Amino acid sequence: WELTILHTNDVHSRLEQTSEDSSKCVNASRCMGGVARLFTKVQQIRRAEPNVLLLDAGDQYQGTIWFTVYKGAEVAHFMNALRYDAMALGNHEFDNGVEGLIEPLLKEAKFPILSANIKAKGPLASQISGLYLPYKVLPVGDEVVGIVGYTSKETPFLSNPGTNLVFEDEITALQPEVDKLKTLNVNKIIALGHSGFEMDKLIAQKVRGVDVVVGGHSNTFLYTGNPPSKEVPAGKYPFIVTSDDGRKVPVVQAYAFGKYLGYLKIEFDERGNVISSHGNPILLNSSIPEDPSIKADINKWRIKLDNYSTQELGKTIVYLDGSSQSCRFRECNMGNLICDAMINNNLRHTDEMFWNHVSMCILNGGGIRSPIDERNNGTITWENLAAVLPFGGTFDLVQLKGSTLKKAFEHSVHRYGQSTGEFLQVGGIHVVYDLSRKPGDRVVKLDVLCTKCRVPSYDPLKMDEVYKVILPNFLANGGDGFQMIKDELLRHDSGDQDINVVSTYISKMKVIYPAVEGRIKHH
Amino acid sequence: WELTILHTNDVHSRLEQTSEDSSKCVNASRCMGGVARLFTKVQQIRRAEPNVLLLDAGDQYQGTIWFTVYKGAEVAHFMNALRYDAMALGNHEFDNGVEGLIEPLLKEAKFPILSANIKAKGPLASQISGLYLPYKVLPVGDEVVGIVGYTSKETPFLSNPGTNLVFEDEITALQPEVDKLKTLNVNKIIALGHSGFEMDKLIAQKVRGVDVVVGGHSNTFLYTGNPPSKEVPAGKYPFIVTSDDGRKVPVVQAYAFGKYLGYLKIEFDERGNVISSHGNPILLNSSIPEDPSIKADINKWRIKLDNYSTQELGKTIVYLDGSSQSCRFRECNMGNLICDAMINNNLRHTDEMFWNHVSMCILNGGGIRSPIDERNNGTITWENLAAVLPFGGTFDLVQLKGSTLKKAFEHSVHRYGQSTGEFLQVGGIHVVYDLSRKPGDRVVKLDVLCTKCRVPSYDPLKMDEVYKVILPNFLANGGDGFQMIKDELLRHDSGDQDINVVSTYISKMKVIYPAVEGRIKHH
Amino acid sequence: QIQLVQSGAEVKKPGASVKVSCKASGYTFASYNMYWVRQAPGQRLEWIGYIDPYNGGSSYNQKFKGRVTLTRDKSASTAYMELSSLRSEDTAVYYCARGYNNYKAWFAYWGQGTLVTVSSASTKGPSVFPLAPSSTAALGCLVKDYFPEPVTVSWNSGALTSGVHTFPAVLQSSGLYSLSSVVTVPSSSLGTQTYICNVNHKPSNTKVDKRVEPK
Amino acid sequence: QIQLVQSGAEVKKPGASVKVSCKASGYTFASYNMYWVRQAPGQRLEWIGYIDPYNGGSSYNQKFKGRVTLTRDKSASTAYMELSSLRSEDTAVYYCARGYNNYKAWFAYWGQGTLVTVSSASTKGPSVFPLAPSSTAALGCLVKDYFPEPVTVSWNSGALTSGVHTFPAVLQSSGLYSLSSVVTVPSSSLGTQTYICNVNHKPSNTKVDKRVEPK
Amino acid sequence: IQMTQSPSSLSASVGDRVTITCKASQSVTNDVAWYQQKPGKAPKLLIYYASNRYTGVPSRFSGSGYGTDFTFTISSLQPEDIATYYCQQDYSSLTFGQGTKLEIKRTVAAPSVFIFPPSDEQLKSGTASVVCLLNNFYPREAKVQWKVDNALQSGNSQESVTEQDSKDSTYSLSSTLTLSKADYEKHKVYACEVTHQGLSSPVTKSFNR
Amino acid sequence: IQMTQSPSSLSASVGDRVTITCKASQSVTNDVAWYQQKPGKAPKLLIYYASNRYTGVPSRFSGSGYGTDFTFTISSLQPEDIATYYCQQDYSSLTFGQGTKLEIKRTVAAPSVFIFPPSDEQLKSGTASVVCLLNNFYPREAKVQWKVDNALQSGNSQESVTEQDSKDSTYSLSSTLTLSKADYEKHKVYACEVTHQGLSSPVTKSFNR
Ligand SMILES: *[C@@H]1O[C@H](CO)[C@@H](O)[C@H](O)[C@H]1NC(C)=O
Ligand SMILES: *[C@@H]1O[C@H](CO)[C@@H](O)[C@H](O)[C@H]1NC(C)=O
Ligand SMILES: [Zn+2]
Ligand SMILES: [Zn+2]
Ligand SMILES: [Zn+2]
Ligand SMILES: [Zn+2]
Repeated sequence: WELTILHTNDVHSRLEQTSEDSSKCVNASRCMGGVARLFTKVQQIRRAEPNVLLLDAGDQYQGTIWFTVYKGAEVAHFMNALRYDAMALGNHEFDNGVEGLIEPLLKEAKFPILSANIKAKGPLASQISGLYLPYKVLPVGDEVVGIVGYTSKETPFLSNPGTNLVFEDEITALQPEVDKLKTLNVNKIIALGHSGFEMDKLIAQKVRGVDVVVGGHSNTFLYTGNPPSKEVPAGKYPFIVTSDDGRKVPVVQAYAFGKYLGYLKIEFDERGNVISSHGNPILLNSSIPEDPSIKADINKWRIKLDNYSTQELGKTIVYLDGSSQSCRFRECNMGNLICDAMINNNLRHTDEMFWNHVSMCILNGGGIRSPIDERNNGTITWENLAAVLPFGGTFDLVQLKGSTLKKAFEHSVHRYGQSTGEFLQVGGIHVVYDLSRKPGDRVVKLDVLCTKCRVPSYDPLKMDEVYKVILPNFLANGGDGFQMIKDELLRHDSGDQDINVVSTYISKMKVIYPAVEGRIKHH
Repeated sequence: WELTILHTNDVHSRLEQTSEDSSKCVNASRCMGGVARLFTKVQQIRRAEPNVLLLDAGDQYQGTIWFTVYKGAEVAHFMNALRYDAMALGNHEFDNGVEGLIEPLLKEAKFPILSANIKAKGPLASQISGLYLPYKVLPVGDEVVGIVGYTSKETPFLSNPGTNLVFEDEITALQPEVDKLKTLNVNKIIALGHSGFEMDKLIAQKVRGVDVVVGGHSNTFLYTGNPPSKEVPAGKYPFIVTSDDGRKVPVVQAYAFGKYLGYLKIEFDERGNVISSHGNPILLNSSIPEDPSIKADINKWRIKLDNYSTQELGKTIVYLDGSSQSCRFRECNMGNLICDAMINNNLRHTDEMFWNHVSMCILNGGGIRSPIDERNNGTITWENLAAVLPFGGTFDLVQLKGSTLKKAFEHSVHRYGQSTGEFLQVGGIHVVYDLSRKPGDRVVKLDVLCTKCRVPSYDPLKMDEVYKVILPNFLANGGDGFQMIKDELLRHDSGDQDINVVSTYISKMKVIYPAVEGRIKHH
Repeated sequence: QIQLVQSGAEVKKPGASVKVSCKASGYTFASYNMYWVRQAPGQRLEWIGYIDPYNGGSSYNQKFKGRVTLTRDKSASTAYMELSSLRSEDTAVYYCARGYNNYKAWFAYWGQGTLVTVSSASTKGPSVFPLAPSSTAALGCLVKDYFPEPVTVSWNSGALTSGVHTFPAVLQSSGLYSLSSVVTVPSSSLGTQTYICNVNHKPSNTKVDKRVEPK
Repeated sequence: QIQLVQSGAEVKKPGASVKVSCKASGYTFASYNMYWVRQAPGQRLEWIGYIDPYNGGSSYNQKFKGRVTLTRDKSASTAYMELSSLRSEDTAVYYCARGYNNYKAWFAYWGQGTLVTVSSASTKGPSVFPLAPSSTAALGCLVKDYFPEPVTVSWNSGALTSGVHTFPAVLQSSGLYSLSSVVTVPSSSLGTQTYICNVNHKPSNTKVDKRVEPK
Repeated sequence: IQMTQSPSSLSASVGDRVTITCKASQSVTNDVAWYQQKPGKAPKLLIYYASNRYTGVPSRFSGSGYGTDFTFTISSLQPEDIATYYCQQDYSSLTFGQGTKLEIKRTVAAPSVFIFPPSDEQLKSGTASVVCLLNNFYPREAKVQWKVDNALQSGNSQESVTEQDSKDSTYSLSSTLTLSKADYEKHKVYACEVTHQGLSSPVTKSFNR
Repeated sequence: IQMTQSPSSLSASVGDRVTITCKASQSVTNDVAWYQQKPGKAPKLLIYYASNRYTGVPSRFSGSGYGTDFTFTISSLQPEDIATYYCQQDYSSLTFGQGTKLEIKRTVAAPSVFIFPPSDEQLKSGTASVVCLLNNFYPREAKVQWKVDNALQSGNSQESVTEQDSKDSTYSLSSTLTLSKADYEKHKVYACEVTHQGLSSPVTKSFNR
């Protein structure tokens, strides 16, 4: 018995076709993805293959002005139109709180929405009851396939789920559900979830009964053979894990932003055991035409978005690199741009002995969501910017001791290599890491720009000295695991809205050209 | 027989009292120097001491709007009003060519102007004949004192003397003149000149017959005891040289910009031998009142200058460090601003592949002639700027091979420590020096900003690669000894006027705050 | 508060068509599928079909292939159910229903129902007669000789609810229905309080208000 | 090209004052010191003083204790020299001069000079008589009995220069000067060429043109 | 897919645990729902996903089962539970069960009998309807017998019984004796004799034109 | 400071080396200048700083010396050099030399003698002036003697000699015999006898009223 697993993850409001880098589509002929093109491929597969399942591993929410305006109603509608069979909850599904998930996605979906490691409490228990499920047994031909969801244990620090949602460890929560499914005579079980390639590998290895793991979060690209685009594979497709009970469990992820469609053909024996697994993500390029009906629908919905696509903020003569492969790994010129705008906003004239009250900036790479292309006469529009900073947050002023900030830079890279959001971008700071060192001891050099000086220059960070830092409210609140900031900060003053601060600076500058200049160095 | 030598050098157009750092006087009560105050001190000394000589060791030409507008007529007039006894020619006295020296200064002076190592040729010989002299025997009481001039051998590379002036080696030219003076029964000889402290010591060491050396060029501050201002002494005042003929020869210099008045007491025996030497430069601070008659005169002359102070270009929140102690020794924030101004001017939107045709800038420190103070509500005027960039030059575009530019960076530091003008300020270049190394092999790291890239980032300099650099025409022409630039450049296109580039940049920016960020690093 | 309000009772001849309406309020009408089910006397709840009110696409129960047509007016937040070639077997209560969510058919929300009576018999209005108390006390109304069903009886515009017993209609031998609506009230209140039975019969447009008085 | 143009000859009684002017052109007048010197007959060039035209500050020769006052008119690029309590010893040619440079008094530039004649006597106009040739050939003019010294003789409005000998004036016993201006011309041109001597004497405003003819 | 409910009908006392079953012709996973239906009303959703209770439904209601065998329970039977319960599957298409009518056992309650004479307005049509009301009684087993004078009627009259009361848990019965105007205006004393478990002797209620 | 010029007066051939000296009372270092002055003109700067030649002055003019002893040389005497030369110091105050009149030695040239009778216009004033012209001669050493008829006059007559030249390098002499109208109108033949090195015998030129 052969099942075809079609899967997406981390679509992040990429409803329309995009450029190769996921930014706004300019030259349509070189454009990729979008729900209208995905529909065409999905329909073609359904016609050729007898047993098909279309799955989403979370993070459909947040990414472009589609989400800013439609707040999840476009997700429900277009996922229903593509006829998804199931969806696991990602972290960004809580960006607008529980209420923003329940309405509209949970109530409007025509497919089950899953987690299992999310437990509601207090008044929420009855309010969310039956709207999300730990698993769902789905009929596929003459057979049944159990799908069991999971969401990152880290979601309370990455999004806004609130206090009445408890995020249990994934492996601990999954084992009883899979065990229960086997007692209800379900022998083919898919683990669909949003926790990251490392966790997916652990689920495959530790949760007895899981036939195949379909993941997300880490934007992991896996491929068998020579890849078709700019993405570099982290491993083969599928990634084979050997379970503690001695079974070969395939692990799959389909990169992000609907560029690729995950495709995995599994051959199962009568007892529900995986005999073989093969496949590859399908590059959704201009060769695959967009569905005319879905395109007409996307266009109907695109009208309410157009009043933000106009007015030029300024120009850039350089490519603004807001790609996660860059910003979550090393110094990125978009990072330097946003930090330069952050410092520029806080220029306050007082005291002869201070050139300015604040010289330092820190920004997590997980906060930078998109690059901006310079090739359409270098124009930067509000829309272009709204894909980079979509969260509607503020850039705040904090008082931090040198030790707190040193701990912050250690956290920044404590698990470097997993494409996690905590990697810090900087302004008025020159940091040097030795990643070959043990976590908690990777910062080898940390120099900061002076404030109590007439000529600003870099001096080494002092542990007992209190420094003023411009930083997003998300980090000030202990987001991305920056608990030491929330706990040890000496003062916290809220500032201006994130997108406004960067638009104002782009407008003041008229023509920008940020470089990667050595603010962050490794070895 | 007792002699009191009063001396100035490198006044560089500071006719009016200035701020402690040489820049425009704001808070008059904390202001220093100026010809009106110098007059008062000089007049006081002449009344108390019987045998006084007031000498100037060159570089009265160029420095402020006073020279831009009066082109040497203010030098002649106010040096005549202070009754200088003699002046040696400095390298900056040729900034407006031979014609700019002959008129106004040479023809209007009421004192001898001297050199001895400058020989005129061709048509110039008769035109300049008797206007400058190798030496001048001056009556001082019942005695006579021979004053023999000298000017830096390097003047053809530092200024515009033209082709009909030959600059002989100082020691070779001085020996016959001193020898001649001794035959005319002149036993007390002063060597007054503009070659630098190192040369001044060599003159005192090698030229037989020199009783005292009064120098300039290197802006050398010598002091005995605890100094009265921010200047750090290079040695005691006077600095004593032991000649090759075994004689003790006092060597003096009085810093620069008329802040100090060099004061040296000498006692000679009947044979004209130095039997005693003491003294120290006098700090010309607000305690010494300005002469009312000279102040009324300066004010009459100041009216024609008020056009350059009538408009704010922009603001600075930081002190703009354009002091030679910083810009000729290490990375300075004024150097950074000018280079950033330089690259911003050359933004040409042509082609993809290149983000901009040029990313690199080089600026000799000797080209930065003043700091800008941020304490008068951060205002920058055309006047403020005209003291930083007074030469009326252009910022040109050149094509240099990596090797040519590596040689350029070696020349920048080949004799580091003498306060020479060839130290380079940069933009889009990250250089590292090991000054403990042999000259010509001091550059240890040289990374350059890319152009054929969409995201600018630093990569190591390739010797055989051709790079586009923004640079002053002075350097493009082989100035400050940058012969490898003139000789090896592949292309040269003249650009905009230096001062205009920087004001336009300040006006675009509105509020500037350049830092010292690590463009230049030592060990 | 998520309410579904249906068009009233219809009486149609065999062969005719019927169009039942369903007006949705309390939520975004176009965003959820609308179900149609029916309940025939002693026959069990039967699915008719569902419609996506965004595009008008529907899925129908095979039993009514080419007989039922599901439509909607988006601007009016109304879903229509049209059943043609009416058979006597279509005499049922027609319901529109919506799910707790758009995934499963767990009908948390229902319309009041619409009785469709398929008959060739002629529609007749009831004759309302009072049931006077004989000297705690009972009085009522006799809703005699009417066709078809239903008939609705209220006591004092609908506010008198206690002690009210509106008996099920009985089919006579004439092919007409006879109904009785009775109420138990204190004997002490017979010479002060008034009792009016409000009989409505939509198919014949009969609206009779009868005064019940002694002896 | 640097020019210095002086006032014109003066005749003053002993005890009077005299003010000689010097107009400078070709350079910035206010930027260089202007010197004054005098040349008395057979008494050697004597320094009077110098002035800084910028502020009017002057250094004077001690000999002229008081008496001499040096001034200027900046707007007119003119320097003035006023000598008071005039003595017969002040009968000299007064010069204004400026050095090649402002350092030393190497007088590269000089004014034409101004003759000042100090006398208590009376101004008298000359009587011009012809010196007729007696039959290569010579003829002239006798400029007799004139007290004020400045006189000038031209032959035919000033362009006949060859063979002209205007003899130095001699003081007679009357206190009046007697001058002779003679010219050698070819004998052949006596009956085909004219000779007119033009005698000018500024202090008495005498302008006599005399025709010299034979016998 | 067919949904078969057994017990089909059942009676239980207040406070009892009531269990009703629904059998699916094939596996329906947990895709089962339960509804409560009262006479003139639409069904109310009680349980969905075989065991998940809908919003305000009381904790004494519960559901159980997976593929084929389904269960619904009332752990403390209340008079308000008087209804027909339906099971439903939404696995393949959509089918419902044929129902389970729930009735409650109560203590014996005697009917309060009333006689209503035909109105003068009814004597226009030419026929007379004389109704007998048996108000709030338990059980429903009740005998109504009409006497025109002393003659027992056994042709005319039609009975009608209300659904059990939601509060009281009693039944009400209406019997309507129909005669023509002439046949009615012939006899004098019309009686309605009532026999029930709550009545010691058959109670008769009469009137005379 | 006094500047003393010896030779004081000179005569030399075209084109002989001419050297003239200037002695300063004290040391003046090299603060000495030389000027050339022609009769009706202002002095021309020739040399400054003792040895430096001013612009446009010909290379045959030179100066030498340092403090006290100064020298001025014309290496090839030209007829245009006919002038008075002055030295000057600008060391202490400003003093000049008393001059050196330069005259040129030429070959002997005889004077062309002319006699002019008194004009009729002159006989109005009551006095008669009879002039004798001695045109272009060298040397200047010439004897003019008046004869009334034929008595030698030794009271009246006034001599006047022109400055040398620029081309010819000769002198011209004018002698004017003055008598009253009556004294003149008494005698007949008035003569002017001329004795010179160029004349073999004293040449006499006469006229008669
Ligand atoms: C789409 O991708 C496939 C796989 O790399 C490739 O063969 C095809 O040429 C691509 N089409 C376009 C239009 O780039
Ligand atoms: C001027 O400087 C001297 C030291 O040379 C110091 O004693 C004096 O106080 C200073 N005056 C002012 C006004 O700073
Ligand atoms: Zn994501
Ligand atoms: Zn995620
Ligand atoms: Zn200088
Ligand atoms: Zn210099």
